[PDB]
Amino acid sequence: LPKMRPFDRVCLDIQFRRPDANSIKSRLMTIAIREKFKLDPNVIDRLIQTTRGDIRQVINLLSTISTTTKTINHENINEISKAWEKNIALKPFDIAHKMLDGQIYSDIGSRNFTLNDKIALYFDDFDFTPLMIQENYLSTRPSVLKPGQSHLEAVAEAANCISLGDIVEKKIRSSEQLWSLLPLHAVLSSVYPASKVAGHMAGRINFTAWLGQNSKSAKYYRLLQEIHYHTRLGTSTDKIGLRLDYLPTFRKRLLDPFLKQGADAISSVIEVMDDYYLTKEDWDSIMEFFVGPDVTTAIIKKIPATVKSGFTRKYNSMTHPVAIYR
Amino acid sequence: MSLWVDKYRPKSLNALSHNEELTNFLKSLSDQPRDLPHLLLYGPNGTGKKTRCMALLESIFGPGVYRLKIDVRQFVTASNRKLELNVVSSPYHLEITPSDMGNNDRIVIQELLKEVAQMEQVDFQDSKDGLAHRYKCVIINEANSLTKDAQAALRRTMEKYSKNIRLIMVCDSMSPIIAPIKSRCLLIRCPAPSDSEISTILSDVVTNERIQLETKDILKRIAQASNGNLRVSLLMLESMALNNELALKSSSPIIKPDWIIVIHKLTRKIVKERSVNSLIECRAVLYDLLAHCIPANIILKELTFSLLDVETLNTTNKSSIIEYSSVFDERLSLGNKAIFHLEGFIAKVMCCLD
Amino acid sequence: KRSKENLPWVEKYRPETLDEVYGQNEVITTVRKFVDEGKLPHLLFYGPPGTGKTSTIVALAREIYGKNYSNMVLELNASDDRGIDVVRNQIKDFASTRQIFSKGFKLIILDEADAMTNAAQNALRRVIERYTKNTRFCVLANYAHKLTPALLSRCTRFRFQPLPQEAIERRIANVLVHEKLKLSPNAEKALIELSNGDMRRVLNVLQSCKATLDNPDEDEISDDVIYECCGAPRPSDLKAVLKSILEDDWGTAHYTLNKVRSAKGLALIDLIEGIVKILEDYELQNEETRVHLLTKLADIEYSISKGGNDQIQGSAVIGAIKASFENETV
Amino acid sequence: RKISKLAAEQSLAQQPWVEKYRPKNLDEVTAQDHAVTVLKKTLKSANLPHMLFYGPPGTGKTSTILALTKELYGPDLMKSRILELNASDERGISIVREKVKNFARLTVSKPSKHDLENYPCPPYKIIILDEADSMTADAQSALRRTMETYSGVTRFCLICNYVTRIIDPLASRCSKFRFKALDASNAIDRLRFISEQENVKCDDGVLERILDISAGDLRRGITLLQSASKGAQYLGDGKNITSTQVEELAGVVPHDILIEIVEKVKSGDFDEIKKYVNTFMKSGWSAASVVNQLHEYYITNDNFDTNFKNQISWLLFTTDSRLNNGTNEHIQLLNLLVKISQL
Amino acid sequence: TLSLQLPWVEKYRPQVLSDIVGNKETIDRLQQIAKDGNMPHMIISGMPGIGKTTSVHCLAHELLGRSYADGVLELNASDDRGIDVVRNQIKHFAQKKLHLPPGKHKIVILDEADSMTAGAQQALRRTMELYSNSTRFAFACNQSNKIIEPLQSRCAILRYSKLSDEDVLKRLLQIIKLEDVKYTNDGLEAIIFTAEGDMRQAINNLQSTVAGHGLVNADNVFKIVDSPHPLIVKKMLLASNLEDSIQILRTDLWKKGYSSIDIVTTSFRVTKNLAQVKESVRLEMIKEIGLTHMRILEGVGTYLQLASMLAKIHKLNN
DNA sequence: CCCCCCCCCCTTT
DNA sequence: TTAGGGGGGGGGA
DNA sequence: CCCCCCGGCCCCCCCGGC
DNA sequence: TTTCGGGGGGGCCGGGGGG
Ligand SMILES: Nc1ncnc2c1ncn2[C@@H]1O[C@H](COP(=O)(O)OP(=O)(O)OP(O)(O)=S)[C@@H](O)[C@H]1O
Ligand SMILES: Nc1ncnc2c1ncn2[C@@H]1O[C@H](COP(=O)(O)OP(=O)(O)OP(O)(O)=S)[C@@H](O)[C@H]1O
Ligand SMILES: Nc1ncnc2c1ncn2[C@@H]1O[C@H](COP(=O)(O)OP(=O)(O)OP(O)(O)=S)[C@@H](O)[C@H]1O
Ligand SMILES: Nc1nc2c(ncn2[C@@H]2O[C@H](COP(=O)(O)OP(=O)(O)O)[C@@H](O)[C@H]2O)c(=O)[nH]1
Ligand SMILES: [Mg+2]
Ligand SMILES: [Mg+2]
Ligand SMILES: [Mg+2]
Repeated sequence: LPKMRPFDRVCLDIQFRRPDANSIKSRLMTIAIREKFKLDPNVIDRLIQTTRGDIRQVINLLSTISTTTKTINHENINEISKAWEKNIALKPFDIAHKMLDGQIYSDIGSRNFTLNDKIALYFDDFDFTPLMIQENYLSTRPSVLKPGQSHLEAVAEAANCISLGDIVEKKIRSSEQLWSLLPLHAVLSSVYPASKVAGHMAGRINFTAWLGQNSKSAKYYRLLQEIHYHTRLGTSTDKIGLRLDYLPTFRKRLLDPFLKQGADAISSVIEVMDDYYLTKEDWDSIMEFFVGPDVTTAIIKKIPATVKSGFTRKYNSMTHPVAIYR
Repeated sequence: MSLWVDKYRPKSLNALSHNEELTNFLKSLSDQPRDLPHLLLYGPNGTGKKTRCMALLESIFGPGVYRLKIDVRQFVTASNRKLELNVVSSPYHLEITPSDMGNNDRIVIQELLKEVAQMEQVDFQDSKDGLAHRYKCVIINEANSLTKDAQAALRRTMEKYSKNIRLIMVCDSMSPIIAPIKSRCLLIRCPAPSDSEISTILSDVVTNERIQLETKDILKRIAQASNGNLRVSLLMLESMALNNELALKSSSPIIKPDWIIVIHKLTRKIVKERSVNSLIECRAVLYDLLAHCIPANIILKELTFSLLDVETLNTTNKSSIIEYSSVFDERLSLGNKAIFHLEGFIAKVMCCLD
Repeated sequence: KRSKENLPWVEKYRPETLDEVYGQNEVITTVRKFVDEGKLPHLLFYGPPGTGKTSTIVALAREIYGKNYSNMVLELNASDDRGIDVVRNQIKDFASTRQIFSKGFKLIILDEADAMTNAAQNALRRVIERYTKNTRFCVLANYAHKLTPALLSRCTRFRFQPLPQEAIERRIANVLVHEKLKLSPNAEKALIELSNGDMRRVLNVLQSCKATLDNPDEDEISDDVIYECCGAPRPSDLKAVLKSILEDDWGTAHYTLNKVRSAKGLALIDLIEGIVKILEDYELQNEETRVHLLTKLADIEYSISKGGNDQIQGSAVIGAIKASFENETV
Repeated sequence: RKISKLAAEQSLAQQPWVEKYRPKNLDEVTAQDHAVTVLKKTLKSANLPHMLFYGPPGTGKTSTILALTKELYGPDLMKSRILELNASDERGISIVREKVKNFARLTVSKPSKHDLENYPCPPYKIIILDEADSMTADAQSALRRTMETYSGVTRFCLICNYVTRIIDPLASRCSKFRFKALDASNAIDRLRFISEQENVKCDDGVLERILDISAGDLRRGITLLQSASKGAQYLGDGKNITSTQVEELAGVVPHDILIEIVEKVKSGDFDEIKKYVNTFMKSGWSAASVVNQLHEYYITNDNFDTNFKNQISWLLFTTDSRLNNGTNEHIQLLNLLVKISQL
Repeated sequence: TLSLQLPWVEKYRPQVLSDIVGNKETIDRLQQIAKDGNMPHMIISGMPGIGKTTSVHCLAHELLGRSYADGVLELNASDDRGIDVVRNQIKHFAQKKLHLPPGKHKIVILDEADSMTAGAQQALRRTMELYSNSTRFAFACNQSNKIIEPLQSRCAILRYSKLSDEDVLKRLLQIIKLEDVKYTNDGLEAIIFTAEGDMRQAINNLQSTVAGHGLVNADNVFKIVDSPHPLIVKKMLLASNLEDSIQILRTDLWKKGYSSIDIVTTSFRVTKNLAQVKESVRLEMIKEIGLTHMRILEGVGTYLQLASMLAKIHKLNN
């Protein structure tokens, strides 16, 4: 859980796993003989399956059932298991695995696992289920393809439904707080596209990559805003225009000189920075924005260390202006 | 030093170099500025809208409008969050970009702007008429990025406090501006400069910078490649000059930005491969683009027009592509997560082509 | 607050006794029988706006307790705090304590209970159950889906219907007698038609009509007065527009629509609603015609709800009607 | 330093024409008599109902309510008898339950002898909720019983552009007043009065063209007239204002450009249409204006059959609806033109 | 009139475990537990009005007897049940000394436990574990999923099924004999049909019908109890001709005063539960219904929108 | 003893 | 029908 | 004159469908 | 992630009362 993050690597972690039927069978048989009720060993594996490895729950079940039924055998195991089944909410990986299984979308499967059950499965975690589905709906081998329908066409239909679900989600989290739309979202974001591409997972199930990408975009936008308001006094544009238009020319007038004149260009670069109130951190951030062929990481690492050291020394050996006086 | 796009930016109405009719209209507006209504300047990006706004302010108040200072204002949400807004100010005007706080832009309109609106002018700012100015000008950049709530908040503030402030909004498109706000403003169309005007401006920059040119056709090529974006044209001229040792030849290639090259590569990949795995790699490319501050609407427009320029596609494919682009642009307007809609558009295009 | 004549008609004519509530005869008879024999259960009045729910419950409280019912009942509505804390303290204390004035039972009126939080509704369950020996609850609502199943399980449900023609006619006659007004039969029919079963609309429109007359003591309210005050289309205008759409060419239909709207500045939405009402009665040979009509007109209404270009919307209405009715031939 | 305070008349004189010529009394409201007469009768009947003004932009709702409050109370008593809240204020459910309710339950401010002698002074106060369509449904629901319970000392006036945003109970409680769109026929008198007051010289039909272009918004028409007057004054020639100048100031596409677009569409070549539209967008024309002009051209053209008009009407409606959502003008316009070309 | 007749749901509330109908096996288990004591921690779950609170109270009374006033602590959603309450009042009750017969324990009855906060539930764990030698806990709820898994581990699960028409008829006949109510078979059939397995609802409707009309027949029952609108909505959605569906919508729902939001929500629920239609068709229907629901929430709640929704559903079904 | 069977549990803000 | 891969632990040639 | 009890804001975290 | 609103739980602050 997120709340456990502070305990990352401070304590010796010891994991206790669900004990199997064999490790406990003697205990339950001893309890049965002491308590004077008949228990068939062949059903113990079932009983644990009912309790999901909860020994305390197993003992409670035995105590409650023995009050009226003194013999536990195959003639009554099914009803006891169904009545005492532990219904725990699934986790995002399990939710994704279940929702994308084709069997539940067949006539018999849909009759056994109903649409209401699928909506409830979504509601096990309504925040993460749509992200899981959008992450893993292209990684399946479908078994629900309609005649004459390619995998690509079903993927396109699912993507359209996911876009509609995103619109509904925006509606829910607006100022009107239309939480009553949550069930509809469940259908549009998760159930419908899954029914369109349900089948067998082709590879491993992956956790949603949208959250990390969103955080990275937020960080880059913050850096871009800082750069923009450092250079506001000199430029005429918005931050988007700064990213799309100014930044390549700033790359040519800030990074290229080091790769051509070595240390002799340091002054010029600093001059440009002083003309736009840019700092060393702004320089690095600017170099961090470029994509595609203009990636700078390898180029920057290839620069001689002496040139960078001299650049830092020269920048620290002078006085610089301030665009924003706090 | 200072980039040529900034060093040679005009600082007065008489220094403007294109769209003479618009210059005359602005001069007519500045002739009797006391009863100036609220203004809304709309037109293609990078044409000179902000330059003309600053020139109009200079004509009204004087050169002091260019003495800009940056300050930071503090705001508190209902959840106790602390937000900071950068305000550019001069002795005569204020400038704000409320979209900087996203959904909290409304607060800026409801607290800061109103506070400015409820203040009368007592400083003796003597004007050409002989009397002191009675209102301060507030510029709202990217006015079309405001949420509907902030626009609604602007409405009565514009009318009640007209004697104290005058608003100048600047946008690249009026589609996202609500009807009441457009009704409350004087709309000014700012057309892009022609190719010849761009060539003249670039030639003046070249002569003032002592750059060798094999001919005047390179400037025309840059103007055509800019598609009417003067800022882009000037930046591209500077980039080419830097890349060719301050000497441009007739064979000097036109430079393109990183994101444009990436989007063109994505278009080629989409055209050549139409498969689910291709869609996965396209998702990776889209994530890379979005992460580095490329707006989703820009990506959609660029990809659509790149696809429409592919010579191997037929009329039916292009019609389907433009229809899907329309639908998914609407989806982007009403959605939260842009990647969902971009992926949907790419999947539909792949289906239509295949 | 200088006199009752200073009140709006919607409040000046609020029923004070169960005999002044019209159009809900079954509910009134049943509740009166309940009170007469001392068999009042927990009540749930469900119905659309302006049908008489609040009026009926207030009149019932007055009948049970008399003129001083206000100090003998606990009335809470959407303008008051009704969180779980209020349920835990104020409602619980009122339900568990004797009356200050008399020895009778206690009445709690939760008006607009559909605006109450789920937690408060859940907390109400055991309060209702435990103190049923001496306390009764009444819940009023327009939207039943906001009420928890547990609360509905504990209440006897009465549905308030949209007001029938006869009840509106009788109340209009009473108001005309009180106000010394004259009303034409056609104007009365138009008023009933625009009422849609809501008495508040009838009263407001009648007050506006009286304000419109130059000499209300001698001038009679004609259908023209109603259409002028409400700014609504006449049936003849709707018939002409529909006939032009279904019979003439595009130029004539466009001209007729624009002329009809400009004559009195009618709203396009009112024309759309009137034409929809007319078309519901039309017998169509093909179901596809009805499908297209309904879908396209619903889309147009939704678009209008957000504004947009009025002329384009009118042309869209014309085109949708023509295209839909082209399906009646083959 | 400090500046001597300006007089109200002098201040209003140097205000924008829309604010300068805002109606000061109910007699100055131009073409809303069907409601203004009912409101005026309240000066004597003193039984003002709860009001729901609804209509398109710039039709006179706010002006009407302000003039009504002035006429009812007077410049001395208005402030004490009015509580105004608009979209620039906080109007959450808590605000409705506490501040609005507290003001509604207060005893009315005491009129002075002069106020009683010179104004009707009805025995109630007024709460104005301007831009009420921005309020949430729960906050609106919090007003229901407050309106009815304190109606003896308080009356509510809700003003909106989209009446569907008002929940059904509130619309039921309020008497509805629909403000009609202001066009040439019903607003030319007021526009001509303003032009004469400002000594604006224009060709015959210029005011009618301005009101046609405004499309039901008198505020827009007055602003356009002021801009044209400024242009004429700066030119300093004495020539009358022409319709061409008004159209250029209003962002209307010239007819020749529209004909070029029509010919390109008639050609049907996708690449040529795309190239022409790319060149066209550089002029900065508003897509909504282009769509409106195309609708006008095609619908009233006698050279197109019924089926073509039936299809193009739906195409134009769809494009306009999409544009209303804040979409990219270039993409929407290109899609519309391509779709028309294939009809 | 200032007098009240005690409701029959309270007058004939079962006082012993033998008077509760339905869920026979669980009731016998409770009877045996009450016989021999040794009551464990238990969680009783089920739908409204089936006898969960009645079962718990009867068990507690039969177990404790004269010591009921001292050995029972009852808390429900109408009482304060925060973490502070769990840590102080419940803990003091569990620690308290009370002499009880050799096979009896103190009982804490947490009715409507699904509304309890997660913090209080967490605090209850070790209190249950440490004081189990003298105190036992009985939870009653409608949704057992709201009870955290650690608490479910320590308790015995008792899921109450819905009452069959036969048990409801038996209880209604008992009450009728006790009250000498005059009825007809059709009246009882209508009462059971409208009750939908809710004994409280059935008894309330019976009493209301008797009070308002005397004779419990079909006509009086339907006059007092309205036909559930979900069935009308199902008939509307299952109609073959668009005209029939529109007629049902206009005459049975819109003219009766049912709100558009209620109609659309009920349509969504019924479509979700329509096991007779193929799941994919149900998904398309739900998409259309959700479009209409979003439009209605936006403020455009009109008969035209619902008619358009029905037209789209019929177009899908054809 | 390493190998295998068999299962459970982690991928995850 | 078992998503891939790692950990645990009883059985055993 | 100083210390302690206990009511009230104030802040911060967490659901939100059936 | 997060755009209102409700609910809960814990931390200080300060009035009043007592010694
Ligand atoms: N049955 C009725 N008989 C007479 N007048 C009625 C009737 N129903 C409504 N009215 C009139 O409309 C006004 C409001 O009636 P209410 O009883 O408040 O309606 P309502 O059902 O409570 O409205 P909601 O549910 O709060 S929107 C009354 O003061 C009456 O003047
Ligand atoms: N009926 C009218 N009569 C005279 N002037 C009008 C009229 N309507 C609008 N105007 C003019 O336009 C200006 C604005 O009028 P408003 O009353 O603010 O319109 P509005 O309907 O309240 O606009 P919205 O709904 O806030 S966009 C007025 O000051 C007048 O100068
Ligand atoms: N099995 C039953 N046998 C006899 N009467 C019942 C039975 N179930 C409910 N009732 C009657 O309905 C009344 C209410 O029963 P309850 O035990 O309160 O139902 P409940 O399940 O606890 O309701 P919830 O879950 O709090 S909404 C009882 O007093 C009985 O009169
Ligand atoms: N020489 C000259 N340059 C101009 C003119 N107008 C704009 N520019 C240049 O174009 C650049 C971009 O102008 P800008 O106002 O920021 O674009 P916009 O606000 O997005 O429309 C400016 O930095 C100027 O250098 C002009 O009239 N003359
Ligand atoms: Mg009411
Ligand atoms: Mg207004
Ligand atoms: Mg219960």
